[PDB]
Amino acid sequence: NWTTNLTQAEQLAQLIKEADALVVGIGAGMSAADGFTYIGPRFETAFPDFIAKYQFLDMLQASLFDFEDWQEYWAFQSRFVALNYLDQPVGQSYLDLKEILETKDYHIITTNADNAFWVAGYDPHNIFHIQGEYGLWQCSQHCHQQTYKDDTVIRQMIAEQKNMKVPGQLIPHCPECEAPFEINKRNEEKGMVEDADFHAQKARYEAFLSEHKEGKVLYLEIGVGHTTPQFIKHPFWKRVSENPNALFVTLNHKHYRIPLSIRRQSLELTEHIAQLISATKTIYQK
Ligand SMILES: Nc1ncnc2c1ncn2[C@@H]1O[C@H](COP(=O)(O)OP(=O)(O)OC[C@H]2O[C@@H](O)[C@H](O)[C@@H]2O)[C@@H](O)[C@H]1O
Ligand SMILES: [Zn+2]
Repeated sequence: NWTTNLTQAEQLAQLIKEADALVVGIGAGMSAADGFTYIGPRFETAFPDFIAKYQFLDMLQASLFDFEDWQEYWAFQSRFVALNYLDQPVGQSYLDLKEILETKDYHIITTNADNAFWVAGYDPHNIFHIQGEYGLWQCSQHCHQQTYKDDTVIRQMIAEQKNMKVPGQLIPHCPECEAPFEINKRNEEKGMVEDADFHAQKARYEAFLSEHKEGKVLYLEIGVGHTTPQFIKHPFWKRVSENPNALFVTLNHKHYRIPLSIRRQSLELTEHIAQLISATKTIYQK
């Protein structure tokens, strides 16, 4: 029953059913599993200019690169936003997970910044985008705590750029301090602009955690790696340690070693996320 000869999907379906509540942590693996990849042909097709000039290995690296000027920054990012936010289609695993979660008390924290939850029709009140969203902008000097958006300008930038540069007059500027806008993204050194909406999401997430300090709480970690373990992986480990009745279930095709404190409360499921979620949904629905 509630315990870490069944298939991975059978084991997952049963735990979800049995859980009092689910705390679901989603990282880049879930998007990669639906084909929203950041290395290979998807990246090569979309950015052959930038790859030819900078020898970028992957789209994450390129999205973090300190470009020479804001004209180049916005040429790259406008296209990046269109690929992963304006025009990214619905992923089947986001739809399959949503159906499973419909019958459960749950909350989601995600380090992903793509459109995946929105095109899959999730209630925004149930999701905490701790790393911001590609569709949003912030003052590059973080001069005040407000995010902005303007998809029309993004499309202008895609249309008007040439030679990896947006025309200067199209670069958007913070109305308070006139610094250029940048993507709402968390820097290690400078942090992230966290506006009223961000704090509302955080408070909802913290509320849910406060309500589920006890009981059969399933901490379900999907496609979370080592890139930024401080947001999901490590906090989950700690929650599971602090509640002896919690379980830690990680959906990941690579092995990340689990702390000694929670070895007996942990389960690693290595099946390809898309396949696993699909098979789990099928079982869970019978
Ligand atoms: N099909 C799959 N099935 C199962 N696991 C998978 C699959 N595809 C990828 N994974 C796993 O998903 C994980 C992705 O890890 P990272 O690339 O570290 O992604 P993430 O944990 O989300 O960290 C990314 C960090 O950088 C920022 O872009 C982002 O905002 C976040 O803070 C890896 O452990 C990988 O093994
Ligand atoms: Zn400003």
